[PDB]
Amino acid sequence: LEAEMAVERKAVEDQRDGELEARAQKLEADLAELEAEGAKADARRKVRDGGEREMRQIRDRAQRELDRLEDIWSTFTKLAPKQLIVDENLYRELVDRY
Repeated sequence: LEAEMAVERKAVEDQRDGELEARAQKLEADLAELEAEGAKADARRKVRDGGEREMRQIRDRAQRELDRLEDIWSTFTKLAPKQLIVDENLYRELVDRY
């Protein structure tokens, strides 16, 4: 069980890393395209802030997925009778996956 869901964790963290790398590459390409234009300092700061906030939001969503899966891991390992799952989404994920 540890082996199978360790490879499962490898797969989820790998798709998370792939999403992060793809988004980072897209943002880097956009930033380089902007730098090619050599816009004003005000425009440079505006676009840099926009891209930084977009990357922060992407990382926040990735961390949301990661902590969702970490809660899944804790609930499955720390699984015993007489336990409650208030959020039906969590239980649906558990049953559909495991």
